[PDB]
Amino acid sequence: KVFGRCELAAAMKRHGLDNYRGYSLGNWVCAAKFESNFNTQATNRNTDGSTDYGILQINSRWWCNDGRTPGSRNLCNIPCSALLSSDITASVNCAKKIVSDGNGMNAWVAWRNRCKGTDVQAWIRGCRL
Repeated sequence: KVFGRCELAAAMKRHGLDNYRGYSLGNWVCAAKFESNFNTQATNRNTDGSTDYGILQINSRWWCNDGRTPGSRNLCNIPCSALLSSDITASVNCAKKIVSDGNGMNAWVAWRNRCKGTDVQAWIRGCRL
């Protein structure tokens, strides 16, 4: 499924992600924007032998598992495919759990430099809610 700026802002609010542990929607949208562009289908691949599924992209080796990743640990205790549900609730639930290890979002390549050091308004400007 796909999530628009205000749709995602409303969903992120219903989930309690805005300012969650300080992570404002600007961080979430900026990250999701270049990562999957607010999409519950955009998947990515890693050479180590893993794959990432979920709107915010979640690797099936350290964050989740899909049952096909050639050797995966799974720290979210959740099935990767579920991160592609029509509701961000799946990924937000695992994200709200993963963002509590110690590294938080200091891993996602997009947020790491495109957001963790840029701006957090261009991803919310407009959805003033």
